[PDB]
Amino acid sequence: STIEEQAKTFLDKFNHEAEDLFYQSSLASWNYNTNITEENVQNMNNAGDKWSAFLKEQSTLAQMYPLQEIQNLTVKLQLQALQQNGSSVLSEDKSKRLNTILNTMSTIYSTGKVCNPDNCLLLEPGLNEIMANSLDYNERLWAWESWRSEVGKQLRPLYEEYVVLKNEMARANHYEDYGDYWRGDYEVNGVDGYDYSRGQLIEDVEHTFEEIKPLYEHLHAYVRAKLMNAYPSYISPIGCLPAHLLGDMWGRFWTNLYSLTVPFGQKPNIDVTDAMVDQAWDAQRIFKEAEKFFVSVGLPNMTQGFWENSMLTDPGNVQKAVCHPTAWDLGKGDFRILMCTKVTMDDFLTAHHEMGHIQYDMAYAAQPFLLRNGANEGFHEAVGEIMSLSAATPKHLKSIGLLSPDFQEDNETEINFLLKQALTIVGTLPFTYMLEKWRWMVFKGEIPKDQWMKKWWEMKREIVGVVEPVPHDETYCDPASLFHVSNDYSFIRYYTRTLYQFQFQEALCQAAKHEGPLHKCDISNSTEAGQKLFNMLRLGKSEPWTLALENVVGAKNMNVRPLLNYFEPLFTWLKDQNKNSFVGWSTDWSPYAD
Amino acid sequence: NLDSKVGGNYNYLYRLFRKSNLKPFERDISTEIYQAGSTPCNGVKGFNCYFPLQSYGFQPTYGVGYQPYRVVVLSFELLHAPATVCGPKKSTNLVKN
Repeated sequence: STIEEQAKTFLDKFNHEAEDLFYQSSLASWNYNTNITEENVQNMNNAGDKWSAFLKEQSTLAQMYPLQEIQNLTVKLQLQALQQNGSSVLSEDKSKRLNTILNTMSTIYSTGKVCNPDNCLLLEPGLNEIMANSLDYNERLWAWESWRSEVGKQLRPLYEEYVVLKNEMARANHYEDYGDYWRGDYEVNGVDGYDYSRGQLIEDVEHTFEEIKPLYEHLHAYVRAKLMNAYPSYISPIGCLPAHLLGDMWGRFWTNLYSLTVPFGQKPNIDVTDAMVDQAWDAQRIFKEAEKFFVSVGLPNMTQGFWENSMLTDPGNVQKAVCHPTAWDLGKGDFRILMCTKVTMDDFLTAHHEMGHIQYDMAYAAQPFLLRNGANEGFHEAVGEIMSLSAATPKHLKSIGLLSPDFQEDNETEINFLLKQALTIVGTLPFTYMLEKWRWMVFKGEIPKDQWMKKWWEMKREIVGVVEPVPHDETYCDPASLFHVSNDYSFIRYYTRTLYQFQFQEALCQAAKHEGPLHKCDISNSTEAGQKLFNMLRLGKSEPWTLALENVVGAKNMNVRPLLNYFEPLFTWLKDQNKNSFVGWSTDWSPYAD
Repeated sequence: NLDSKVGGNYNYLYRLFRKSNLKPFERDISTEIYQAGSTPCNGVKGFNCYFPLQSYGFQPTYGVGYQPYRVVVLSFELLHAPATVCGPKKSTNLVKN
């Protein structure tokens, strides 16, 4: 008679029907990604529309069960996602044009290309590969500047419509703006004291970034000092670095600059590529050695169907498969991974990452279909990264025999390793905080359409310290060409991931009683840390992420302390080398303004 | 390796909803629509009216834990009727003198 009995009955039946159609929808996308055929492209759209329209039909009966009469926390969370109508709240004209803009911006990004000024290569892989190893000033500027001319300027009217259509959806959902929609993933309500406001994330990412500045300023001055001798006129000691020299198009990762930034070139570097050649290992034993890593910590092994259905290579051009590593979770215990596995040092750490998502999905797999998910968008990739961090340590490499036991491990070897991770990690946080905060300000309405590029480069010199060689007007749009913004994917998950992975790295090493620096820690063979982590992995989003985080690290929010401690050995070395230079940068310097 | 086939097998169903719990050794084949609330159903699907029988997805691609198992349950009951079924016997060699 009560609403709770009627709501639970709807959820018990919905979990079965939604799980059956989601498996066929994910299976149709699997056959299309592994094999390109005319039959699979139609099955992906057919099975994809059946699952998409299924949530739209069940959303009508979901809004008929108010959450005010339900005293259960697990029931209200299962009805929280079903209460939203998605795009049904938009008008018929705006709903149909919404999928058109998303498909048009995704097509232009895939079909976009920059023809050689001297002699036409597509961006991915073509332009993304050249910009990595290019040391030329003009060659990098030609591909960086001419791209946004036919893309950033062309996607501007499509980006303006993208802002208007998505703002009307948040207004019908009783959200302040569309920037608050992505902040609703961290929303926590229903528990006394653990409630987390949506507007709190704005103050959280801003406060944690303040303590990141002293660590980032020393690294930004270290990279600038190495590239200062090349172009002393364009690169000022108190100025900023050019945008096209960051190592790739958008400057997401600085790993491409690790070649020239090596502190000591007279010492060898740790590489498992040449070691796997003499051992003669194939793609079959790479996942097998990584499966034993999950057994040493107490986590269950992989099912027989997982290793049998794995795709280990690309059989030529007859049957083409996407080589981008991705962990696909279909359902009902069906776990598969599509990756092209060669013999490299990076594929070894990638195998622990791709298997980390599958191992993460095994803990909460006992939960209903509505309760199967990460607690947030940052916990998905963070679980796979902490598995790879323990594998990259010299202690784990000497255990299985990749690295020689007589290899000398000292400060000179470890500082070289911490710098490579810093270019990927430390360089990501200011860039992710910059672009995400810019989207929140434009979607809110604080920045007029004419000041989009005016505030973009102005706030860029303040955060990441990057100035444009060629000034741009309001016609260009930098985020429009980005992969995540154009494809409507969460850009905030990259900033919080760094803070979540380092908290878990410090907590697991304290449970196993590891001593010394944190980068020397290895979680292998230690079953004590796997038991404390397994309790949170099986919770998913059925429990508040603030409550599940306290059960591991004892903290109710994000904290910079594990970020500083793990980078502390590198921070002390960068401070001594930057004494001869100026720590920090100025926002009043420009390459074309003298 | 037998029941599961490519495309799914919808022949095997199960009763998801019932107003109460079944008694021991009871079989209910009734297809009557389950009524969750007080809303009338009358055999028509709708609000608070759900079709109880649901389908088992069967394909070889599913995980090992969820693979369907054929279960044969033997019910052993001793009544006052004369006993007939007994265990197997054993015959030995015959010797004389």
